Amino acid sequence: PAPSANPAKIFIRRFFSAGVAKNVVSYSNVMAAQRAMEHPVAFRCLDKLGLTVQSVKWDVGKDPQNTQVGDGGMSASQRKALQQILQRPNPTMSGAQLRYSAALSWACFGRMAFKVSVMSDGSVNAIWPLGIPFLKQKFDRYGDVESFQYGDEAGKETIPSFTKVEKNDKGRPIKNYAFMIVKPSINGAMNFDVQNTPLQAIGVPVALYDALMARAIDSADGTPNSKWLVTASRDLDDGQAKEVKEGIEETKPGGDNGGEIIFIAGTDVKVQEMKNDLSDIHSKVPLDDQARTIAGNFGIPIALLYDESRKAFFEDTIEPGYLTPLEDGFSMFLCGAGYRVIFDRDSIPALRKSRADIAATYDKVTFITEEEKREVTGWPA
Amino acid sequence: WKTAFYAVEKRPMFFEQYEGGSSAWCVKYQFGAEDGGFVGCCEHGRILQI
Amino acid sequence: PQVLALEVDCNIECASLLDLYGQIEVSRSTFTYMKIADYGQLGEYTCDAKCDAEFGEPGNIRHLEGKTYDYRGVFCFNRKNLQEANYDFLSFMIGAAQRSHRINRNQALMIGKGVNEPKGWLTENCFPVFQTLPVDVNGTSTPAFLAQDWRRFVTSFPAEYGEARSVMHQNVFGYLAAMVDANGRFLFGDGDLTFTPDLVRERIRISNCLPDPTEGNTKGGTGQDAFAAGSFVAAQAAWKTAFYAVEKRPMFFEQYEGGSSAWCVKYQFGAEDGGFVGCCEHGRILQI
Amino acid sequence: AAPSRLVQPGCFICRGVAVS
Repeated sequence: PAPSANPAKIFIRRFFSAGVAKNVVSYSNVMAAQRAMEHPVAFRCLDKLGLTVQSVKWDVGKDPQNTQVGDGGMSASQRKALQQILQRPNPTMSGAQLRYSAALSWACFGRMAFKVSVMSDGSVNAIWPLGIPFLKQKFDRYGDVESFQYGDEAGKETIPSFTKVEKNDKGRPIKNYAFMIVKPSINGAMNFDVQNTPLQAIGVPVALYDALMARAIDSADGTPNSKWLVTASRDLDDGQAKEVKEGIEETKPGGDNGGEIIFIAGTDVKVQEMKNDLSDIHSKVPLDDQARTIAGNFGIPIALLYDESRKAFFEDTIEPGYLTPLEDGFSMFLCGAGYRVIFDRDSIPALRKSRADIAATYDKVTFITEEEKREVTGWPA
Repeated sequence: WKTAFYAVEKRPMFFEQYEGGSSAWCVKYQFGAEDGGFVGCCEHGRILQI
Repeated sequence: PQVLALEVDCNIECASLLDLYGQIEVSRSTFTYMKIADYGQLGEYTCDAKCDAEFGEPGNIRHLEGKTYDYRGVFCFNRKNLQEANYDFLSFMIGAAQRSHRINRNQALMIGKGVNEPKGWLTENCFPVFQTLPVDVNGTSTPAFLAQDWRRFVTSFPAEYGEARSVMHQNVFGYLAAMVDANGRFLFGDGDLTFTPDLVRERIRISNCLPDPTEGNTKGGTGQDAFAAGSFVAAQAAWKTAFYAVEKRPMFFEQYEGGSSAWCVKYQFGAEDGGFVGCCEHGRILQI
Repeated sequence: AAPSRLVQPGCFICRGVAVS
């Protein structure tokens, strides 16, 4: 089977190098992702994408496209152990929290990293998520990664990858390993390429948003908020002057002579009422555009910040950009053929009406067998 | 040597028909590459002399 | 404008003379232990037909104690470049702290001077010190250090004290392995371009911040390169009973709110430890 | 760094029988 010779050796010749343990993400990108967590609109979108994926429910199950009659469910007890560990990961952390962390990392850097503790017989004992900013990977000579380094000086655990690890007689590993799921890009370089995150194309809009909010907060405090620039003449007797000033002043709400007229006997004083508009300090027009752009680049219908738009956000951006890739990464190297991790689509509260309508209209149909009517709307057998 | 001297590679060799200056009877090829090198920390090495 | 991730540092630690000394752990900062000065003589070979006896002379049981010394420092920032930086100052500056403590602890435990630092076994100067003879050359009486001395020194350890290792700077080992006989043959490793036996079997642990008698590896000594008699070369001791290193609490890092004046975020770190020389009869010093 | 020497031990044999 495995030929061990991929065409990805175009780089390790000169364009890359083996046995140096390069980091996985640029420090510029790390800082951009850090500061997007305090930026208002960016953090809002980042946490929303989290919550959603954090809500979906897991389990392991038969795959529909089971052409492998020689099922890879090696023991059927490793599958119960996987189910257990998928519902309760490493202690002091739950499956929902692990999902949220994975989704946030995938949205920030285009990477997902985990660590497994399979005991001795394909039975995974625990699963941990990894900090992408401070995880480095070291390649083999041909075309791919062999080891992951976690920590600079003291922490130096060289976790082997799934590709190279002491496998069982069936194929499943026996010792610890890691995943490093990546998002694809241009010009190949499946692991040697640059990341793909929405943060790459929102630098200019976030900078403009910050500049406008700073201008607004500055102009809030500093612009005089008084009306009635009143000016006397250059011949008015300091004291007659103070008296006319007090007469003008003591008409405030709760004063001696409030609301009543002001009588001036000669020496015309001149008042002009200042506008102090102050109603466009934040530039609503070139601020809502930047908000919309930083939302669209993460992939959220503007309306969410109506039920049709919610359905669209769930089934065009959430599902095939966070759910399918994570699920396929887990399916690739977390269990044998024929079985894989699946999430129940009926667990999302928004698609229930749509599912019910499609099930009713299919039940109405007659030229279709019952098993396929089931399978077209979930319900394996 | 893994840390005493570093080798810099930006773009390896490349051969291409230099379109322009080449006619229907004579070809002009142009090859090139882009590399470099420097020393890392030079308290890691040593030299023997007479 | 193409900043790398390369972080060439090129700075060195020592070896560690820590796993040799006997390790003891105390909770509080004041311990106390007993000591047997001498059993003394009890009973003589008395004559016969003498309805009597002799009280002899009782022994002695001293009662000793020692403290634990602390280690602290301070470092800070400006909080403005730390938000824009192309690195992580804390994770580097924290890393800079044990590297200072780990190297300061080892050296002080070796050469500490009395007050507020554990008295190292060098400055204690109660380890018996053995000085080597000088040699003759063209009438001159330059001091030297031959392989004949090294075997004499390591073998002269009392056998009943136990097995004892040796400690020395690698420049001494390079000096030993590179010795030459009259003809030109090497003494050790005859004809293999390198002499490097498994030190663990010859019980010679190596280090790099000992006094290093061959100054910068430049005082082999025939003329004005003499060893400058009166320099440390190597030591040998049953360390698991000759010297103890006590530990109370590992290093800690605590933000110092107050003193941070909204410009200068000021961190604080510290640690507590100590050491003391036990019976300094197990252990000898070789000198020039 | 300035060129430093590498003086090594010579033919060292004796300590008590210095030749005539």
